Parts: sequence; C-alpha cells; structure tokens
Amino acid sequence: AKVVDEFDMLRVDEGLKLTVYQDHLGYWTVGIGHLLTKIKDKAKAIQILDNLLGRKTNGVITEKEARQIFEGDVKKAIQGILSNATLSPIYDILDEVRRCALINMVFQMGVAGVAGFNNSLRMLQEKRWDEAAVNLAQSRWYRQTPNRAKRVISTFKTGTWKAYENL
Repeated sequence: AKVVDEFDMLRVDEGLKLTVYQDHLGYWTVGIGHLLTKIKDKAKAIQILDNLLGRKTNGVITEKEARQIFEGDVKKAIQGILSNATLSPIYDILDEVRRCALINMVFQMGVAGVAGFNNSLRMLQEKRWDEAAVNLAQSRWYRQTPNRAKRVISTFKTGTWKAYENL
C-alpha cells in the first residue's frame, strides 16, 4: 500500500535481522532491533524466540515474522506515546508519516528521552515544521547520530518519506 512504511523506515535506521544477532555488548537480537536477551547465551535467545513465535525456530525467521514482532513493538511505542502527558497531544495532531517519525525517535531513545525535547515538541505540536527541524538539529541526538537524525528531521519537514526513498 505505502511505498515506504514504518517497518522499512526503522529497517534503514535499525538493522533488519532474520537471524539471531549478537552485538558488542553480547546482547542477542533479532528482527527490527527486538532485544531477545542480554545474557550471552544463544540457546536461551533462541528459546525466547521460539516462545515469541509459534514454531521451533533454529535462530532463523522469515520477514513476515519479523513484521509481526515489529508490529508488536510499534503497538507498545504508540501506547507509550499516548500514555505520556508530553508526547500525547503531539501524536494526536500529526499525520501518518510524521507519526512514524515520532515513533522512530521513541525507538532510538525512550519515551522519556523523546519527552526531553521540550521546545522542539512545541514546534511540532503547532505544525511549525522547519522551525522544529532547527531546534532538533541543535541536540545531542543530532550530534551522536547525525545521519539517522537527518532522515528523521527531514521526514518531519516534508512528511513525504523522501529521506527513505531507497535507504
């Protein structure tokens, strides 16, 4: 239906893994940045994956199942936004595309982290794009992850998925 959606948006930013993946901290992961466990044990990571999914996987999953796992994480991200006093009124007035960009921020940093952008959030709440992009660019989020921040901020400015046309 939509050329780019929230699953492919966060696939560009957060890698898509169809096999259990261990990062530098030893944390086991799968799908769109879905943390299975933080214990350096591959057998428990796969066991957790088996209970989440409905089969005896050997660490490998399909893209359909990764979208199922991700849709669950998105439902929880929306619940965290609508349950937050700061982020809830912004989510209401934002369109579908810009809603995905707010969820993207809640994926990287927590709901409490996104709620720290007091002035930038007021700019978004008032549909004052571009002014929000300037305040969001002057942030630690932009400093640590410039390229991911550029794509997300551009999405808030345009609302056109243009930054994610082809990763």
